Amino acid sequence: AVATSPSGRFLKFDIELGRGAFKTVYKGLDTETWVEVAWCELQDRKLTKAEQQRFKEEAEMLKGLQHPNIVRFYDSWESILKGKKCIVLVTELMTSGTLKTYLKRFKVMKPKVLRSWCRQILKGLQFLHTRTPPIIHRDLKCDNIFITGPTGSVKIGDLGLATLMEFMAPEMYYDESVDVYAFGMCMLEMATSEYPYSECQNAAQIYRKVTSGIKPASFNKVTDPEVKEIIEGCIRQNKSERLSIRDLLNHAFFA
Ligand SMILES: CCOC(=O)C1CCN(c2cc(C)c3c(OC)cc(OC)cc3n2)CC1
Repeated sequence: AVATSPSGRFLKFDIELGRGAFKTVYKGLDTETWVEVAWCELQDRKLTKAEQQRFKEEAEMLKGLQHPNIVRFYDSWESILKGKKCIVLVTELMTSGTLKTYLKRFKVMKPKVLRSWCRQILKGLQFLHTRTPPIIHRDLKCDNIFITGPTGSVKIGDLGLATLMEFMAPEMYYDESVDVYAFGMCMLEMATSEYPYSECQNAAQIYRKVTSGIKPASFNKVTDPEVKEIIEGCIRQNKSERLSIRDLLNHAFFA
């Protein structure tokens, strides 16, 4: 081990597992439960500013979260790794990758898989929203939903990342329904096996359509109507008109 949590509860090894542009993920270890864990270091190039406090309280609440469909959050602190002031988070290690990576590999999701996994995402979001205070992901997307295994379940990740900062809900040019729009677009990717708004060339062409509430071409490729019906009720332009997660979970398709 070349580094440790202030708590002494966690150990960093010198073995990189991923390299986002803004972060790095090492393999690490919970001395307490002897389970292998993820040691995420993200440059504070964000200059979080005295909003550091906001994260502290966010991060503290995130430790309080435990649910089958939320990747667990263990710890965070501020260190100076490299020359750069940065932030280290410690979170449950997910080995079997993302929904994004899964789609490519299999290149088509079986409608039975999609139901079970999407339901699970709803269940996760439901947990987050029913917290006090409510937690909004603000950033739900396919590469930060993680699977247990190819035959397994999903867990929403990149929870903390959400604070320190592309298709996002139209109104947003936060609140519970921003995540409903996200989920909708996720389920469309999961249904059409391809990325929403692929047709567009530049970001602005996407922003154009989103603003003027034009749906992605993907939308039409949706085979099953009952799914399409749902995705529809999700990516509705007016905040007010979109379904809630309750509405989606109480849906016939789901439970
Ligand atoms: C073979 C490829 O697989 C990998 O290496 C994975 C890379 C991404 N991983 C992460 C990363 C981050 C920043 C997370 C995070 O940030 C707040 C939160 C989180 O839930 C609370 C889970 C997270 N899980 C785990 C390992």
